[PDB]
Amino acid sequence: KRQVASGRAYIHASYNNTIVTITDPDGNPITWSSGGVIGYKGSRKGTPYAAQLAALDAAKKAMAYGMQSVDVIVRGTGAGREQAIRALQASGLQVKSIVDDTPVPHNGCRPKKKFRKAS
Amino acid sequence: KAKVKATLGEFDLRDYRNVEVLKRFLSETGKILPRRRTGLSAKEQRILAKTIKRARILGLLPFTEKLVRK
Amino acid sequence: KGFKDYGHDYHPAPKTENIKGLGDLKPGIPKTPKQNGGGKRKRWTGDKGRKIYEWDSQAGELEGYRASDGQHLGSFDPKTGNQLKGPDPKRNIKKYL
Amino acid sequence: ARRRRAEVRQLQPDLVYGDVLVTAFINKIMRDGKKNLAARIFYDACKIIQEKTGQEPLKVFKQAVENVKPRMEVRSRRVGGANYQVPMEVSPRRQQSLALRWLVQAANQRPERRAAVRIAHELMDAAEGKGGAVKKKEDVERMAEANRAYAHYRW
RNA sequence: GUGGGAGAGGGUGGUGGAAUUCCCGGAGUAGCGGUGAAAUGCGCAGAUACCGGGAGGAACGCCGAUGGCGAAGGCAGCCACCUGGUCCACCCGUGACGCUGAGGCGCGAAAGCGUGGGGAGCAAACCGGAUUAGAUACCCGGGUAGUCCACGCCCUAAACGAUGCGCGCUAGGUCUCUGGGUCUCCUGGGGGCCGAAGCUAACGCGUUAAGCGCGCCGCCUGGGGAGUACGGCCGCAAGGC
RNA sequence: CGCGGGGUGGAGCAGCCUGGUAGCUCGUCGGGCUCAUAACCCGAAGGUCGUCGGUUCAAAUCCGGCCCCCGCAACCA
RNA sequence: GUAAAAAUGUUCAAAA
Ligand SMILES: [Mg+2]
Ligand SMILES: [Mg+2]
Ligand SMILES: [Mg+2]
Ligand SMILES: [Mg+2]
Ligand SMILES: [Mg+2]
Ligand SMILES: [Mg+2]
Ligand SMILES: [Mg+2]
Ligand SMILES: [Mg+2]
Ligand SMILES: [Mg+2]
Ligand SMILES: [Mg+2]
Ligand SMILES: [Mg+2]
Ligand SMILES: [Mg+2]
Ligand SMILES: [Mg+2]
Ligand SMILES: [Mg+2]
Ligand SMILES: [Mg+2]
Ligand SMILES: [Mg+2]
Ligand SMILES: [Mg+2]
Ligand SMILES: [Mg+2]
Ligand SMILES: [Mg+2]
Ligand SMILES: [Mg+2]
Ligand SMILES: [Mg+2]
Ligand SMILES: [Mg+2]
Ligand SMILES: [Mg+2]
Ligand SMILES: [Mg+2]
Ligand SMILES: [Mg+2]
Ligand SMILES: [Mg+2]
Ligand SMILES: [Mg+2]
Ligand SMILES: [Mg+2]
Ligand SMILES: [Mg+2]
Ligand SMILES: [Mg+2]
Ligand SMILES: [Mg+2]
Ligand SMILES: [Mg+2]
Ligand SMILES: [Mg+2]
Ligand SMILES: [Mg+2]
Ligand SMILES: [Mg+2]
Ligand SMILES: [Mg+2]
Ligand SMILES: [Mg+2]
Ligand SMILES: [Mg+2]
Ligand SMILES: [Mg+2]
Ligand SMILES: [Mg+2]
Ligand SMILES: [Mg+2]
Ligand SMILES: [Mg+2]
Ligand SMILES: [Mg+2]
Ligand SMILES: [Mg+2]
Ligand SMILES: [Mg+2]
Ligand SMILES: [Mg+2]
Ligand SMILES: [Mg+2]
Ligand SMILES: [Mg+2]
Ligand SMILES: [Mg+2]
Ligand SMILES: [Mg+2]
Ligand SMILES: [Mg+2]
Ligand SMILES: [Mg+2]
Ligand SMILES: [Mg+2]
Ligand SMILES: [Mg+2]
Ligand SMILES: [Mg+2]
Ligand SMILES: [Mg+2]
Ligand SMILES: [Mg+2]
Ligand SMILES: [Mg+2]
Ligand SMILES: [Mg+2]
Ligand SMILES: [Mg+2]
Ligand SMILES: [Mg+2]
Ligand SMILES: [Mg+2]
Ligand SMILES: [Mg+2]
Ligand SMILES: [Mg+2]
Ligand SMILES: [Mg+2]
Ligand SMILES: [Mg+2]
Ligand SMILES: [Mg+2]
Ligand SMILES: [Mg+2]
Repeated sequence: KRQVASGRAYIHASYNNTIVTITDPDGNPITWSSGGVIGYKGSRKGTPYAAQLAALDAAKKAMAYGMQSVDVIVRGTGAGREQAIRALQASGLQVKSIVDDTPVPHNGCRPKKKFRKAS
Repeated sequence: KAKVKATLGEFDLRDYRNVEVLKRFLSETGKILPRRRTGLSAKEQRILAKTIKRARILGLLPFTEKLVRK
Repeated sequence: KGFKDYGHDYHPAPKTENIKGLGDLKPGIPKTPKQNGGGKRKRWTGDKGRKIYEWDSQAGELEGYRASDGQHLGSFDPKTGNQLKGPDPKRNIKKYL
Repeated sequence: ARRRRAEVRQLQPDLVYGDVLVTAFINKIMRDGKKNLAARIFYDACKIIQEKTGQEPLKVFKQAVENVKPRMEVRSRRVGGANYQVPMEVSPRRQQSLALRWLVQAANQRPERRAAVRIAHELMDAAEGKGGAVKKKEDVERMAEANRAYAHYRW
């Protein structure tokens, strides 16, 4: 319900889908979007094109609250991650900074099987 | 490229307190770098890490921060 | 009805003239190997004579393939001339004739 | 084919308007190797053009063809599983070939009677940007974009 | 004996951050999830994504390796304590005290068993969704023993280098870990590749032998039946010999 | 039997929260097209909105008679 | 480090 100049935008792209959520100087959401939000569904969400429209529709909404300079944090290896960053920069928003903070266990709890496959 | 071992004189690689001295072996995200980029030997790279870790425990050396700009 | 065995695990070819199942029975070669039979069954192209019979020894029965395509046409009792089956879609004898 | 890039056969320019683009159209109009009745009808149509259309029955042809050119088309592509029909750009001479074909078919699909009248009317409409083979182009393009997501499948 | 060396060797105690899940709080809205594509599933009772706080368990990313250690199984964040084996230098001590080893004794992955505790993630069994002719599977969504700790059993394995241990002798070349030193190299222990002579059925082995010899243990004698039956022994049982 | 919530494409079925908007999947038809099948993909028939009536340039909307199926406190000699 | 999905059927000799 506020309107901040500088903000933040998160990228989450799992091989199944890509979600982008725009926050503020603290990380408290302003709006978001992703594959399904756009109009796509199912497999056609992990798709890069999907990611594109998303990041756009994402910031496209952010405009309402007046967003301009916003860092960027990426999480994933999505078969459609770049388009997110791109579509962002190429928007009425200035990609004030791009960082990659994809979580990663320092070898902790056993993973599933589709992943444990590495041993 | 620039070998880490080079850029420094006679240092006590078992000095778990010399920030920069050690601070200059952690890739760009904290990853304790390989000999292929530090240039130490077997017995060195070893005693190095052992000490590099010690420093990480004391808030001196980081654990990881993911380099900026991607 | 059924088999009539004693110490033998296979039915012997009853040679003809006893086989009153079909007309004109007419003897023939020994061409098409046994189901690991030591050889080659007894055939009797026979009524028409554009028709062939090879013998089921385990079975007790002789089975009819056509003269032309060479397609299993039945199994019938040597005793009567009443068939015992359906035509098996899955075997051909004319590669042995 | 497997060896080389085939052979881009060349056309013998029109013998009344002269042009390697007005000739191909006469190939399609042609049935059973009758280059005769082919060309013939093409002009009988141009005549009807003049009739009402006080415009050059040469640009009314160039324009039409232009309005019916598939910018991008959707071509199938079996993937690691089910099959997907990928959207791609149509070769320049591929756009022509098709642009023409549909015109011919879209022509015979009309309720007219004299093949000339048909090949005539269609070309008018096709030039106006709203005909039968036109719908086809407006449509074949709709396919693309619709499957725009499968863009990362360009071969 | 003396003086030093390297190491994930073993046991006890303690400690760090990454991450997963659950709870709490804030912000925010129409989907998330998942596959070959889906569906079941979760979500307007506000999930996914993000931020902050807390609990709890398990494993230790980069270093890290054709790497090291141990008799084997097997061993990996960091820290201290208790403790084993081993390598080099010095030629100082004893003076054949050595090798092997039926039986016996100890150890012995994972799974499994008992008593008690712990339980985040994963996951036999089990329930769903898809696939299929079927699908008591593969793939997906759930999910309990178990995995984790203590004490006591179990005692098997492709427990594999499929190569018993010890001593001597028979070209080197190359790279690697660790020592000693009169540091383009000499010298000792160990880990690899290519390879003399030689052995070999060939494949390949070759100073780490499957080479050349001696000492001692173990085992083989056609495939199947069968590692079964019976007897005996051990085990809570499953089972093991 | 009394309040008072809605009927819509054959069916599932949003607007009425502040009056011009004929919404979409599945299903039906052709196609795209695949191994069959299937998600998908594009065009498309498929709603006088029960209707006598007030309201307006335009009424499904402001709203009256209750026509009917669901909900339906309770009552029932 | 990752091609979804597709089961199954037949049986002899020639050279010196
Ligand atoms: Mg997906
Ligand atoms: Mg280390
Ligand atoms: Mg057989
Ligand atoms: Mg140690
Ligand atoms: Mg401990
Ligand atoms: Mg510990
Ligand atoms: Mg945590
Ligand atoms: Mg749970
Ligand atoms: Mg909450
Ligand atoms: Mg539900
Ligand atoms: Mg609601
Ligand atoms: Mg609500
Ligand atoms: Mg954080
Ligand atoms: Mg948190
Ligand atoms: Mg050994
Ligand atoms: Mg091993
Ligand atoms: Mg020690
Ligand atoms: Mg020691
Ligand atoms: Mg010396
Ligand atoms: Mg001495
Ligand atoms: Mg001496
Ligand atoms: Mg001496
Ligand atoms: Mg003395
Ligand atoms: Mg003496
Ligand atoms: Mg003496
Ligand atoms: Mg014991
Ligand atoms: Mg054990
Ligand atoms: Mg265990
Ligand atoms: Mg237990
Ligand atoms: Mg019990
Ligand atoms: Mg228990
Ligand atoms: Mg639990
Ligand atoms: Mg519990
Ligand atoms: Mg699970
Ligand atoms: Mg399947
Ligand atoms: Mg199947
Ligand atoms: Mg099947
Ligand atoms: Mg199958
Ligand atoms: Mg599962
Ligand atoms: Mg599971
Ligand atoms: Mg059980
Ligand atoms: Mg049990
Ligand atoms: Mg237990
Ligand atoms: Mg044994
Ligand atoms: Mg021995
Ligand atoms: Mg040295
Ligand atoms: Mg050596
Ligand atoms: Mg060596
Ligand atoms: Mg030789
Ligand atoms: Mg030799
Ligand atoms: Mg060799
Ligand atoms: Mg050697
Ligand atoms: Mg050697
Ligand atoms: Mg070796
Ligand atoms: Mg024995
Ligand atoms: Mg025997
Ligand atoms: Mg025997
Ligand atoms: Mg056994
Ligand atoms: Mg017994
Ligand atoms: Mg007993
Ligand atoms: Mg028990
Ligand atoms: Mg027994
Ligand atoms: Mg698959
Ligand atoms: Mg099948
Ligand atoms: Mg079968
Ligand atoms: Mg069968
Ligand atoms: Mg066979
Ligand atoms: Mg001779």
